[PDB]
Amino acid sequence: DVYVPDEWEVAREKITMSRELGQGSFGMVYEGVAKGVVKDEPETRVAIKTVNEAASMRERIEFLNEASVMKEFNCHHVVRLLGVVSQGQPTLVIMELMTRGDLKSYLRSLRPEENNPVLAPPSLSKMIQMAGEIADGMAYLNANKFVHRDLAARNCMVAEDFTVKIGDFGMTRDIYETDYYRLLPVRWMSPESLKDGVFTTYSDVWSFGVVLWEIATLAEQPYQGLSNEQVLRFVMEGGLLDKPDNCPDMLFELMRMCWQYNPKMRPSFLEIISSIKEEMEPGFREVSFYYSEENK
Ligand SMILES: C[C@@]1(C(=O)Nc2ccc(F)nc2)CCCN1c1nc(Nc2cc(C3CC3)n[nH]2)c2cccn2n1
Repeated sequence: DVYVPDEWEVAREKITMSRELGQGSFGMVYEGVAKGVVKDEPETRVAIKTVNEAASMRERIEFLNEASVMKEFNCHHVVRLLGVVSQGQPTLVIMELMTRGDLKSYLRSLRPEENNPVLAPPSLSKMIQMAGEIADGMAYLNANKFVHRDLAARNCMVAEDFTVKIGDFGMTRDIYETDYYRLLPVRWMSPESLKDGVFTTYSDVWSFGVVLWEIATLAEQPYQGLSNEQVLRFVMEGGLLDKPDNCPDMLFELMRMCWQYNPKMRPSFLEIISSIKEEMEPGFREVSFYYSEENK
């Protein structure tokens, strides 16, 4: 209850709303341009989250406080919060623009459609690059004392230059209702989370393993031939996802490491990056949390 304006407050005149991106939790999200949000840059392509005209003051306050969690993060592999327009209406939250949408949407767009030629499935190098970027964003969140609880391809975003980042929170779907069971994302959950409802960085690692499986299958439904109730029993009884068709053993071995029944036996996000750092683009050493002074 109640929102206090801070240093993140940006004047309304600096914001220009253009094309629609999609429906958000509190209202329509638009793309556009912003002045003075990235230092003194006069024109930065941004994503603008809005609150619907018919919403109450409680809903506007809820939107601002929920979005304010992003203020604590400064990572190249996590979607950035750039500004907040709380003074007057429409209520706005300025975000970093990710032109290629969510990773699940991007992976499904790569699937072959009839007769016309198609691009070959993403190469191991391209899959490892995505893996290291997701793991870096997650290693940053864990170091900042956060547990994601909903790590999935649908909750990862793809930038113009194809860089994958940890997406904005609660901005999931609205076309992925099937990925949840009543509330909880059962097909992405660790055996311990399905048992006691407790989530840790170890359960986030389990979910990361499922993200790798999504990349290798081009966002197929995990445990496809099983219902939500069957998934619960299968995973809790020690069941695992099958090795995807044409998936290199190197990528599947990493999935198996994430899928260890004992949460303490799973590798950390830092341990995951360490095993694949040699395969990352040279630029990773300059932009990642892994190589920054913050990782100590
Ligand atoms: C606007 C919205 C979104 O916020 N997606 C989304 C999904 C998961 C996640 F983790 N973060 C954002 C809602 C549903 C569709 N969508 C979206 N967003 C895009 N881009 C986008 C969203 C954001 C944060 C402001 C929210 N930055 N950039 C985008 C590019 C191409 C298609 N889309 N579609």
